Amino acid sequence: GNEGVIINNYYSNQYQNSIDLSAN
Amino acid sequence: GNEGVIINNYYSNQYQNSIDLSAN
Amino acid sequence: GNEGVIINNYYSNQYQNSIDLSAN
Amino acid sequence: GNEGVIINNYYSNQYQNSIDLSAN
Amino acid sequence: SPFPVTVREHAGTFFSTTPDTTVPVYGNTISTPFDYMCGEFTDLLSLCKIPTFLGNLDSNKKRIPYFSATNSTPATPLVTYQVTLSCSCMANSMLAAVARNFNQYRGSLNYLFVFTGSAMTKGKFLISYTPPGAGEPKTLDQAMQATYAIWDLGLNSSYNFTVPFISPTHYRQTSYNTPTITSVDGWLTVWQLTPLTYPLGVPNDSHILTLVSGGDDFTLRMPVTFTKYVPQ
Amino acid sequence: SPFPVTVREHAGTFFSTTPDTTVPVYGNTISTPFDYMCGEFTDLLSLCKIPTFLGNLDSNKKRIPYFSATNSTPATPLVTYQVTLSCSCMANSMLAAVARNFNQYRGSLNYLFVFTGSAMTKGKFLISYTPPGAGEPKTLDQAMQATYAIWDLGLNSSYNFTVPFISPTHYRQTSYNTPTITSVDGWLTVWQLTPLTYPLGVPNDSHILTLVSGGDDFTLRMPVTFTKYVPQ
Amino acid sequence: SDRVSSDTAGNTATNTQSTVGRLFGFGQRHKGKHPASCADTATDKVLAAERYYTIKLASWTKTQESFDHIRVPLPHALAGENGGVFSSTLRRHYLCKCGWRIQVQCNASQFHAGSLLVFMAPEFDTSNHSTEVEPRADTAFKVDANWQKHAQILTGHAYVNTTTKVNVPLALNHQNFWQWTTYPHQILNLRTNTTCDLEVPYVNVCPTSSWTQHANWTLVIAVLTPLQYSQGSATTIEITASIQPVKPVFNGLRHTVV
Amino acid sequence: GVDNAEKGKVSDDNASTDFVAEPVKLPENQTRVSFFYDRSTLSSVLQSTSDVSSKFTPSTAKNLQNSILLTPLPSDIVNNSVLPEQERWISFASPTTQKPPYKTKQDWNFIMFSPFTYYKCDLEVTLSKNDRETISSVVRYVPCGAPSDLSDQTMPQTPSLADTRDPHMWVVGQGTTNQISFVIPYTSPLSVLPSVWFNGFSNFDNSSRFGVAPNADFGRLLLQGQGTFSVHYRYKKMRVFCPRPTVFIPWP
Amino acid sequence: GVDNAEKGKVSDDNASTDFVAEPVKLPENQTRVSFFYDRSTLSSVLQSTSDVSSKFTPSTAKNLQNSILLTPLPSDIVNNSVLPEQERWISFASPTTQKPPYKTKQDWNFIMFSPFTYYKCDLEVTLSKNDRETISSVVRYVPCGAPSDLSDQTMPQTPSLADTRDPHMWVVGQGTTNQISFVIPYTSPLSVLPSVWFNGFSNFDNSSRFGVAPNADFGRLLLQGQGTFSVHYRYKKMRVFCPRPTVFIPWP
Amino acid sequence: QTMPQTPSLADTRDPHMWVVGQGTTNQISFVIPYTSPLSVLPSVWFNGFS
Repeated sequence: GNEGVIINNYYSNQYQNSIDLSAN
Repeated sequence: GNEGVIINNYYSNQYQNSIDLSAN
Repeated sequence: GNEGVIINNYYSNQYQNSIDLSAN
Repeated sequence: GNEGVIINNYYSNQYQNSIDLSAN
Repeated sequence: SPFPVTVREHAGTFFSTTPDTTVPVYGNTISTPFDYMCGEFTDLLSLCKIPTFLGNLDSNKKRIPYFSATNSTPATPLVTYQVTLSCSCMANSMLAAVARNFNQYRGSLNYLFVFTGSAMTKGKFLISYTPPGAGEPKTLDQAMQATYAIWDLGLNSSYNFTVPFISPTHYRQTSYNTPTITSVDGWLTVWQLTPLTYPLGVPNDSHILTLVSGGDDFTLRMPVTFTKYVPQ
Repeated sequence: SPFPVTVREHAGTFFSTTPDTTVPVYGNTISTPFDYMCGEFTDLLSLCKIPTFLGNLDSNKKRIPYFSATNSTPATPLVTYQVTLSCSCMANSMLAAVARNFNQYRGSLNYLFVFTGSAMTKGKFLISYTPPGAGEPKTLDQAMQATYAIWDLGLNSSYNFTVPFISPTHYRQTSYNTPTITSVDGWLTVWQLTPLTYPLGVPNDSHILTLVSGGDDFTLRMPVTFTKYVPQ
Repeated sequence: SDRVSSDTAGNTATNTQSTVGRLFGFGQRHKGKHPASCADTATDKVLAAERYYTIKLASWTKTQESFDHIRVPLPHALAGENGGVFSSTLRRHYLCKCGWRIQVQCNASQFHAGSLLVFMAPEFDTSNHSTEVEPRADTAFKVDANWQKHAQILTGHAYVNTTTKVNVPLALNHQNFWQWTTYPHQILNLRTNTTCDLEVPYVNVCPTSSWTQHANWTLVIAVLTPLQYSQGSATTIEITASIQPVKPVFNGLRHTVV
Repeated sequence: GVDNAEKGKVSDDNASTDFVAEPVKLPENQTRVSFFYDRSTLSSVLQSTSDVSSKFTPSTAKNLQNSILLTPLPSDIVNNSVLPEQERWISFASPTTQKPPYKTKQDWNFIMFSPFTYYKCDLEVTLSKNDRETISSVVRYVPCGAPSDLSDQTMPQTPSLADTRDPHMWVVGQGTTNQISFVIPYTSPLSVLPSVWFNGFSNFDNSSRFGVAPNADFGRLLLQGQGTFSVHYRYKKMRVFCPRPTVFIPWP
Repeated sequence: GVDNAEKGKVSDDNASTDFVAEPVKLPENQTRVSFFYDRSTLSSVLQSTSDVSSKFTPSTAKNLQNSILLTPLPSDIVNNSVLPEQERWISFASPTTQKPPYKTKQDWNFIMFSPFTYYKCDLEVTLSKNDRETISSVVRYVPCGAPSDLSDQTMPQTPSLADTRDPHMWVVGQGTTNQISFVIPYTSPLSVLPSVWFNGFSNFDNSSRFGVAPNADFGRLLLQGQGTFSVHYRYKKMRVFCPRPTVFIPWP
Repeated sequence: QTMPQTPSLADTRDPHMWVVGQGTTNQISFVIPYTSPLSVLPSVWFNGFS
């Protein structure tokens, strides 16, 4: 919430955000 | 490692990085 | 030589460079 | 004359230039 | 996300000739209609091609648009024009006025002569264009050694003479500080081949109007500002 | 809407070698035609391959483009050149002049010798290239232990000798402060195998012109500026 | 025998029996195309001007050292009376454009030693360097009458007095002769050849030349190895040259010069 | 060859007409009217000694006002007008020297070279501060013939010039580059503007200054804030009509 | 192996010709003329003590003028010329030291390494202020051989250099980065420029300085505003013709 | 210096950078390629002479 830019993020998703991973 | 931009590099690859070449 | 940008020049070629023309 | 940018003008043509119109 | 930028070393510079536009502050405005208009022209070259007057010197050193000829054949040219869009004789022609705002020219020059003597007056002139390298032609023998045309008076009043573009370089300078091989290109001289001849009751002096303009393949390039002066 | 930007930490920096262009302030201009031209070349390597003269020392320590040989076989080399594009003997060759503007080289070097003695003069030279590691060759026995070619005088006047590129590294430095295993690569020495031999009425000293240039597979890289000097 | 070569040009012919081939500078020939900078149709294909003009150049003695040389400004070397119809046509034209095909001759014997460098160079300084006087129309384009020494051209020669010379380290008319071999050339080695054959196209800062102001090409003969011979051998060794303007073009006809 | 100039038009020849020659033309388009006039040329200068947060009041100081009339033709205070008007002639600023500067404002390059009777275009204006002291200025652009509204502030300590819906610009701070630029459309009620002379009057009792057309301009620029600012004009999509003589130049 | 240098050309060999060896070439293109010269090198310096809003007047101060001639070859005031002209030789600035700086302006890297007789290219110019005081300057670029127009101001308190249609640049303010850069096309009437010597005269009576070609430059740069500015040249689309000797270097 | 009042370091074709002014952010950054004649560089010790 609170992101409203139409062009994709300049930094890749792996870098812009922490990587969510399931341990199971 | 450590490059996470989705749009391609502004400078061509030959210029941005040294050119890797095999002598054999 | 010495131009290594992948996106095209912002100024048109006629303006960015002198226009080469043959007199024959 | 004297416009040599290859990417289209950021402001629309109606706004960047006066609108030419014929009265007949 | 915000885009990373590299601010170039020329930040804030105002380029008077950048080929780009700026911010429109009163857009969506209609330019008052003018479709009824006539006389529009789109190329300044059009002007260069209109023959306008050369300023010849009076016997009192006053400028006039013509030269005199009479019943004799002088051993010297009636008029001499150096081919330079800088020549003082053409300083006020439209050709020179336009050329003063450009750096270089190329192509033909048209020198138009209009005979204004009486209908009963006859005669022949030899209009010569001498390329440089051996100086100005000193005699008719020399002037005829270069590019020339013989103008015979008669029913048709004028003669359209072309100074061919003969140059070591593709373009030539329109002005200069000191003459160089790229800014001065020879001389156009008009000689009296046969004397102006006529019957009694006809004034001895005939006036020939002189005009210049760019020819068919004449062009100018590189918009510039000429040395400013105070009008007077 | 306006685009958000992240001004990098190097804002306003002027990069002399950025691979990008700047703002054109006089565009739409034709570059004066030159299609009639000849002699154009596009690679500086072309220059490196043209054999130019080496500066040998006179008996009066004056520089000359050749060395002397006569009717005897010295136990020492007639000339010795250290293989470095930095060698003072080749300081004024086109090869060295170009190499001074590059950081590294790779490939063959061609040492050209031209016999200028009389047609009646005969003889044989042993041109040797000794790689480093064991010092300069002190005798013919040692010089022959390395890369060499025997040059026999006769109908053909010159001998094109190649110093093979033998190096621990793929590229070698063109200059240096102190010699290193990456900037100095051995010696080229020419010995008299058999004495120059000739009949009576022939001057005892023969002159052999000496030139150098890059070989077929010679290359340079990394544009740089050489240590400045005051011409004299 | 493969070294016997004949070359015809108009009503002239050169012959040699020790040629090492003809070197084409820049691998180009002047084709005789009219300059696109002139509207007047050029005068060309004048057979009486497309020939070899042969002139004596100098005497080679034991006193000449490596790099001492002789310059032949072109087209000026042939703009005099001995340039025949090439000259008489040239003098009456504002512009001229042409290439050069040249053969320099010099024979010794199998008992003489020495060698010369024969080359053509564009924009090669032909002014006199034995004075601090500004070069003038009648001194700048003349064939050298004496061998020129070499030391004073390495860093150029300023037309300034001897004391000012001290603060002038480099002049734009400099000529690093150690690299003169980068110009289209050939070597005349006495043991090998008595002739050198060269040909160069037309090069200039512009389409055609206002020759009266510019000697764009210069034929240069420099010694590489000094002349040597023993007592009894011929002592008079001379150098000659056959110069042919290749398909010259003339534009801007006018009255003659001087 | 022969011709007859009395026709009012003679042919444009090249060397091939009378001689053995060829046409020698090369393409070139830098002579196009649009291209030629599409570049910025100095055309005016402005000066203000009032701060941003104050009431704008017309002033003159050594021939420089704090507002200008947007027209390439000479303009200046005429017969004590409140704001500058289009002039009919140029005068030296100095009463003695008889050398420029002139007291009148104009695009010298346009006056000296305007070989046409009427012109049509949009105007790109550039305003630059003459020194490097941080800029702090407000500019009001008033369309051709619109009310100048030289009124009082309606609120304390505010720039009166910004108290409008008219297009205005406000530049200030250490991050700015001491200049302003923008483009305005042609706003005159006239279809095309007279480039040199207007052979008539502007009102019905023919009492105006003969030679000046009614509303022949691109509007006005009023400025407040400290400093002297130079102005440039750049003619966008320029179109000209009816060829006419250029300014005379003294014989060499 | 054997050959004959008198031919004027001998083969380019590698180790395999005479010995049991292999070619050892690796691709490389940094030796291309275009690439080599396509980088900025210091080539001139400029100095002005006049403000932006004043009349530009040619001046010299300790060998630095307030205008330059755009050419890699040495240039300087020659025999009291009004503006700098191309020189034929380089001189020390000092009358005693016999060590540089030189009083003449040039691209040392070009002079020291120009193994060709003629060259052709566009010119990228960079102008940088030598200190950090906020810049406030106006530069006028005049095409090769065009009028310098060193006239008076036509309007009070305006930079005379900006009073032109010639390309000019104006940089000022706290937001700027004290430099200017731009690229100009080749404008000389000559097809190609002489890189070292020009064996001739420039006018018809052969009275000019022998060795200097007519209009062999890229135009001029005139500057006003306070400061000392260094200049760089970068040769775009560079093309060279006819190989020739490089400057001689003293024997080690 | 070859010319008066110029930065001698800029008197070269070698890559150089010039930053100055009130609009700059007091730093410089750039990337250079590996230029050593050696194939790989020793990270700690080099058991030999040069």
